Amino acid sequence: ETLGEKWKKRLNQLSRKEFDLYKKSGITEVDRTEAKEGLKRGEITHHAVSRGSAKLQWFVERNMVIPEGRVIDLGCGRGGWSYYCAGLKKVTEVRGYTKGGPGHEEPVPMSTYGWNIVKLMSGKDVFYLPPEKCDTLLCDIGESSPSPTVEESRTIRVLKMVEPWLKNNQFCIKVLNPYMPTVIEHLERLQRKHGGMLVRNPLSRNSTHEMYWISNGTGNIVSSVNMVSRLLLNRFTMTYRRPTIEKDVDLGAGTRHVNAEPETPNMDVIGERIRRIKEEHSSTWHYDDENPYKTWAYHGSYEVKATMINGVVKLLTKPWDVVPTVTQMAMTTPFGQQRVFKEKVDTRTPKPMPGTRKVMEITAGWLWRTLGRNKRPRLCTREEFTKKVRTNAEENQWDSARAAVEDEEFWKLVDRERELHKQGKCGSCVYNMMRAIWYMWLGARYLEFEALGFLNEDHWFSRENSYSGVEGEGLHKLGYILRDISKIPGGAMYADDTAGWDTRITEDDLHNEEKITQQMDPEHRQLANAIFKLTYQNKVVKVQRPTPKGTVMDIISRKDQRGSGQVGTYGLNTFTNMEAQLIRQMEGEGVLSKTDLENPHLLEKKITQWLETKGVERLKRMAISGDDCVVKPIDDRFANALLALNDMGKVRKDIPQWQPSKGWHDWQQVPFCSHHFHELIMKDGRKLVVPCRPQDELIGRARISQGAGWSLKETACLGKAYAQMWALMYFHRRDLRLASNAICSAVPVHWVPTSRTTWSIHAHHQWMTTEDMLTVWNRVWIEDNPWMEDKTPVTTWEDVPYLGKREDQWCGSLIGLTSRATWAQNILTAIQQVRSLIGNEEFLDYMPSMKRFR
RNA sequence: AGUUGUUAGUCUGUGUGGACCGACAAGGACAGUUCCAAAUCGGAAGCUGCUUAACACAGUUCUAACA
Ligand SMILES: *OP(=O)(O)OP(=O)(O)OC[C@H]1O[C@@H](n2cnc3c(=O)[nH]c(N)nc32)[C@H](O)[C@@H]1O
Ligand SMILES: [Mg+2]
Ligand SMILES: [Zn+2]
Ligand SMILES: [Zn+2]
Repeated sequence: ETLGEKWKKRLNQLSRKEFDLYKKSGITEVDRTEAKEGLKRGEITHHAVSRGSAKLQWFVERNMVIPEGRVIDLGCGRGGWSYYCAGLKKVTEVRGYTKGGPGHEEPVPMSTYGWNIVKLMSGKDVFYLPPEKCDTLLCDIGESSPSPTVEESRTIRVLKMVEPWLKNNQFCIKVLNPYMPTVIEHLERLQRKHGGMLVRNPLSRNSTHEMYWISNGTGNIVSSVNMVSRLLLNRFTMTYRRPTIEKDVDLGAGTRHVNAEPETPNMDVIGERIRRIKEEHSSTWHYDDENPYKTWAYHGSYEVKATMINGVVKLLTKPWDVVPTVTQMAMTTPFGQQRVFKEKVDTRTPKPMPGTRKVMEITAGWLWRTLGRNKRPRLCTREEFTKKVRTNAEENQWDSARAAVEDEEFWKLVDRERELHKQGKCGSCVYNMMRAIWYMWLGARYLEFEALGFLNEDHWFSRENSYSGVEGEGLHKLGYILRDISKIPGGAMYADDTAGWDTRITEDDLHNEEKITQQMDPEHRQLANAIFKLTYQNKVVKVQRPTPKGTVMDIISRKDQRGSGQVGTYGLNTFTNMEAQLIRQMEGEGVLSKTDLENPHLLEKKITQWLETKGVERLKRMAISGDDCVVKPIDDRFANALLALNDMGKVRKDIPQWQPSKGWHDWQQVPFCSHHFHELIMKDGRKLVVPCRPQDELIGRARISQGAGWSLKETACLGKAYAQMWALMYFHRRDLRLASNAICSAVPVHWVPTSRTTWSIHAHHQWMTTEDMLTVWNRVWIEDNPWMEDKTPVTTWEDVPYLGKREDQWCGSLIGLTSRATWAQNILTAIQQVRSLIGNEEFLDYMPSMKRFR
């Protein structure tokens, strides 16, 4: 009696809930709720048809099977495997076959990336098929039954049918029941004939002993079968473990043209960088050929080594241990990194139409002329960069940066590279996507700062100067900016997000952002042109990648797709967004039609006049920051001006490509910088405007102390910083104010907060002091607030207003539940516990600041 | 394998429709006197001293078990 059948019988002797829980013990699962909803609604993009997509992705990622050439899918069913395989590099045609009909699944015609090369046929049983020549053969046929002999016979039938297909080609066949002696003998004969191994997918439910026979990979069948069987047996009596969760597979959209995907790099521009990278790592450099990069270039790879809850906060915010999102925030590996790269960065946006490029050029020229009506560009200096680094104004490894700045050979390296830039070549300007390496990277950043740092150090995109940007405001002013927008006559307030803004920057966008050089001086212009044309339009990137033989860093390159970690990313993103929404408003007002977009030479007098007359006005109906936009057009035709927006390649997120945009009317609901804004009324009758966000996110981000040092002296100070931020910006949430008072009461008063709380450009970090928080609140919201005419100070933490209970609950509070009530009443005990744990330092009771404990 | 459904009760929304209103407050929540609401009284309507409906349609209301 083999082990497998023993497992089968033991399983067959289970009960209802015992079965329901044992089938999900220690397996990984895919959150299909979003996909289920989307498919139910009727979307045609960005969605896996079933869970077959992730199941095959697990194989494809680890190079167990490498789909290539023509892919034949047998038993495609809904089409998960076929649609996933349509979006790989070497694949060129996918044919899926299935029985279909009553009691069977049918293909779901969709338009994910690569749909134009996929043909799915129904009403064809594969068993009576005249097998053809296939370069990849995927088979996912099988029907599980309690009877083991029936499954055995079914398995033999499947293997017999599938054998005449395998003619030295990549394959992945599903074997439902591999623990039977004749099944095993047949598998061994097949392996001897064709090679390949037998492996278990970890996404497969626990109820089944299914495995997959795959081409790339060798091993012993019986040993692996026994290994899986023993795993099932030990999971039988193993304590229930909740199933690990994995994010669903994204699949892009649009037709795929394989003949236009590969990129031809300007080797004479990046050759020096590539050569230096090769020389530094010459022991392991090797042109791997299994590279999955479709739209980027590939140049090589080298081996490399592959590379916590805050105690105090978690000890004081217990009731949220059960909220799902709070934990889910806490949960960068090369597998996840590669998935992110494959489904987000590795696309190719179609070229704009002939008229659209002309429109974009005209708009960019006018916009750069208008932005520079007062200020003039200037070179930054070494001392400015030094000061900015020293003040520590997206990581924590700043001390090494400061040491590099204060060193001297570093500046010699920078000078050498700068002379190279003046010549017209770039040697060591290459950036990652995760100490000589440190100095080269920091020097590249410094040169970019020197050339394009005036876009921040002179506030080129402040609200006063740019008419749209919100640089230099901070959170406590975006609300008033939105309110002042809403008073302007017009339609709704559309905040249409864009999917992966960085990765949708056409070449023309860079060519237009380059126009700022037309206003500098030649000594500056040489350096700026060097930056633009040698490290923005020809970028060389390193990226990790896992392979059966460890982790290798790939070196790739591309010409579009502004890298997210460059100086001047914010400024140029804001500029592109401003001109994009300007064009969208242009179309919305009828000046720009389809015919105008299509003709190669649209007359520019019309656009010139429209801009010169109304551009400044239409620029005041917006609030822009990076990819975040809010726009209030004159009439609601704006919601249907999607030709210009989609043609430029800026496709909106989570909405079909042509469904008109949905705009709000209550400005207190329009999202902006991941916040919305509430208008409070104090007892004095003078109104405040405050930020707000689903407080699960706030608590989560408070419980994810990230490299702040394990030192209790440091985690406590980080918690204090978070609490003071809560008291200063989110004082109007009952849970947040209560928890903030608790934390600030359970940390010694003399300790100084460190380890900055947020990375957003919209935080001036007023909470990072040691002062009477009431005074800082007064300074932030009363004295230094341009929108508060009556400067009468607030004297105690009781005149400070609160959100209405309805809105407070609606934004994710926990008032009205029993656990929160008990926590609120017992908060003194938890404070005492933290005080005892800390030591014997001074503690001020901030709880009496509420009328609860007074 | 992928897919994954019924049954009964309960919370929304709407309509039909006489189909509700006010005062009040036990108690709870909240910590900004800020909100819930039993029980009671008063009125309103219906069928004669008693009642505050019932049904319909839809849910990612919740519950509870069955394929
Ligand atoms: O993961 P999946 O293959 O979808 O599980 P299935 O529900 O399809 O069942 C497969 C396999 O599991 C056994 N089984 C199903 N339902 C069961 C039950 O209620 N109680 C027991 N003890 N076993 C059960 C069945 O053998 C079937 O072949
Ligand atoms: Mg099943
Ligand atoms: Zn360089
Ligand atoms: Zn809110």
